[PDB]
Amino acid sequence: DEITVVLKSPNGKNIKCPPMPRKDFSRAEVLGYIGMCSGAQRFEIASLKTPKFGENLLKIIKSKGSQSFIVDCTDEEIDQFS
Amino acid sequence: DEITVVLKSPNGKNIKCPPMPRKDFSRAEVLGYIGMCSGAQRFEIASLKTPKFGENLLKIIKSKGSQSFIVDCTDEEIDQFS
Amino acid sequence: DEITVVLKSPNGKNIKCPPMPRKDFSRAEVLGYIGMCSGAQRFEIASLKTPKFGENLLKIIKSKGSQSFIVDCTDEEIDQFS
Amino acid sequence: DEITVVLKSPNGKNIKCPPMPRKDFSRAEVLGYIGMCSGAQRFEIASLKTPKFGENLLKIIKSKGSQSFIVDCTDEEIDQFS
RNA sequence: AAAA
Ligand code: NA
Repeated sequence: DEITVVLKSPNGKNIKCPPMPRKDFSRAEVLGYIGMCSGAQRFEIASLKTPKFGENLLKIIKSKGSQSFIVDCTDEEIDQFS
Repeated sequence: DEITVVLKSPNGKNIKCPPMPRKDFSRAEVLGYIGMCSGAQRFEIASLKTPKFGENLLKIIKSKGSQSFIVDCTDEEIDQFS
Repeated sequence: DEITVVLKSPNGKNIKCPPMPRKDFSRAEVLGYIGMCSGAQRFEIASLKTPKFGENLLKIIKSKGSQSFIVDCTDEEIDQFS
Repeated sequence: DEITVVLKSPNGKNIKCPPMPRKDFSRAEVLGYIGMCSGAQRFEIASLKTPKFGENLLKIIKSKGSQSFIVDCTDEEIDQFS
C-alpha cells in the first residue's frame, strides 16, 4: 500500500514525508520518517506525548487501502522540517 | 491489551505515558515511549543500566491482561518528563 | 546474502559500510549502519528526505543475490564518515 | 537463553551490560543495551565500523546455550560506560 | 542506540 506521514500545523502548512507501505507502518517507523525529514538535529513534537497519536496510529493500522497519517505540529514546530 | 509505562521517582511522582498494546511491548518500545515524553533532548535514567529493568520487563512480557510498567527515576531525573 | 551500504558523493568518493544479510535489510538498519560509520555525532544526509531513497530501498528488497545499496551524499556530507 | 554484552578495552577493563535472551539478539539491541549503559550522551565506539563486529554478531546468532558478546573499546572509549 |  502507501501511507504518507503528514506534518501539519494549524496554519494549514503541509509537509508530506515519502510514503511507506502498510506492512512497515509503526510508531518507530513514523518517527523514523520524521527524523529523516528533520535531519541530524533531534526534533520536538509535543503531540507525540498525547494519547491521540497512539489512537490515530492504531486507527490507520486497522484500515484498508492507502491512507495518510497526520502528525500535529505547532506553527513553530513545523519549521524544523521546512 | 494495554501497557502503561509509568515514570516514578521515590517522591511518588507519576508520569503515565499513553498505553501500548502487549503485542508491541519491548525494551525498544519502552524507551521509545519515554523519549516521546521527554522530547528532543535525550534523557538520562540510571535505572536502565540495572538488571531489574530487564527482569521487570520479562515479567510483564509473561503476564495476562493489561499491566503497568514502572521505570524508576531519581527525583531529579523525573523532571525531564514533567 | 550480503548488502553493502555505500555512501557516495558526486566526487565518486566511496564509503562501504560492512555488509548486512538480506534478511536484515530495512530503512532502520541502513541508517543504523550509517550511524555506526559516523559515530556519536548524528549525521546529516539530505537525500534521505527524497522518495528516491524509499524506491531504491524497495528495489533492493525485491532482488536476487548480493546487492549494493547506494546512498547519495553531497561532497560535504560524505566527510562525516571519512 | 542469556547473552551478556561486554564492553572491553585492551586494559582488560570489563563492563557487563545486563543479559538479553537469544530471541532478542541483534545489532540494534546490542547498541540499545550499550546506549542504556552510557546514558543520555551518544557514545563513540570505533570498532562498530569494522566488519569484525558484524561477523562476531552473526557468530553468536549461530550458537547454542548462553554466550557473551564482546565489543572492543579503546582504553579511552570504555570510560563512557564507567 | 529511544527516531539511526
Ligand atoms: Na531505533
